[PDB]
Parts: sequence; structure tokens; C-alpha cells
Amino acid sequence: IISILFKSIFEVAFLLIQWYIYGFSLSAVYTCKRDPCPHQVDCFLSRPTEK
Amino acid sequence: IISILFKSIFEVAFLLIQWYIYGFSLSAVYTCKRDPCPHQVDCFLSRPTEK
Ligand SMILES: CCCCCCCCCCCCCC
Ligand SMILES: CCCCCCCCCCCCCC
Ligand SMILES: CCCCCCCCCCCCCC
Ligand SMILES: CCCCCCCCCCCCCC
Repeated sequence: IISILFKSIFEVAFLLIQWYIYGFSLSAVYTCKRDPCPHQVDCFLSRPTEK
Repeated sequence: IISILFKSIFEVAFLLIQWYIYGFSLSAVYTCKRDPCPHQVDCFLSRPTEK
């Protein structure tokens, strides 16, 4: 019983972390506002739809 | 008298236009926010102090 409970708990925790961090989709264009980049810049990903 | 007056008027008008448009100094770094430039970009001039 403990093993099954821990399996379920880990699954739920990983799902929640993924939802909080990334979500469940990816966009083609990303906006970056981190140094040393001046102001904001546009970056492009690879294979967003397939991922 | 008319010639002198028009000379003075032209001088004053040109000074006012210059003040309104540029001012009386130039900076080394300029910020550009015009299409097709994405977001804002930084540009650098030539010989600002001498000018
Ligand atoms: C089962 C794995 C548990 C991992 C816990 C670590 C939490 C990750 C950090 C939470 C976000 C922090 C944002 C500053
Ligand atoms: C069992 C439920 C499966 C449906 C999950 C749908 C998640 C939302 C996906 C939205 C994608 C939007 C693409 C632009
Ligand atoms: C003696 C020369 C007179 C020139 C008059 C032209 C004025 C220039 C335009 C004024 C600024 C317009 C901002 C939209
Ligand atoms: C007869 C008056 C002459 C003085 C004109 C000064 C104009 C202001 C210039 C400011 C330059 C600042 C450099 C950073």
C-alpha cells in the first residue's frame, strides 16, 4: 500500500511541477529580458508543434 | 530696415527650430523604437563630442 501511495504521490507532484514551470504547450517565439541582452530580444525555438 | 529685420527674423527662426528639433548637444547612445526593428534597439553615433 505504501509503495502504491508513493507512486501516485510522485506522479502527481511531477505533474504539478511541470504545470507550474512550463505548462502543456510551447510557442514559436520567446521574449528575453535578461542581461547582457539589451532591452528585450526575440528568440525562436525548434520543432515546437511536434514537442 | 526691412532687410535687417528679415535677417534677424530668419536667424531667430532657425535657432528656435534647431532648439526644438535637436537641442544643443548629442549623446553617444540612441534608443530606436521604429519598425521593422523589434522592440527597442541601441545605436551608436560617430564623433559626438566634437560635433
Ligand atoms: C519529487 C521531487 C520534489 C522536488 C522538489 C523541488 C521543488 C522545485 C522548486 C520549486 C519552484 C521554486 C521556484 C523558486
Ligand atoms: C484528458 C485531457 C486531454 C486534453 C488536454 C488538453 C490540454 C490543453 C492543450 C491546449 C493546446 C492549445 C494549442 C494552442
Ligand atoms: C525659415 C524656414 C521656415 C520653415 C518652416 C517649416 C517648419 C518646420 C516644421 C515644424 C515642425 C513640424 C513637426 C511636425
Ligand atoms: C552664451 C552661452 C553659451 C553657453 C551655452 C551652453 C549650452 C548648454 C550646453 C550643455 C552641454 C552639456 C554637456 C553634457
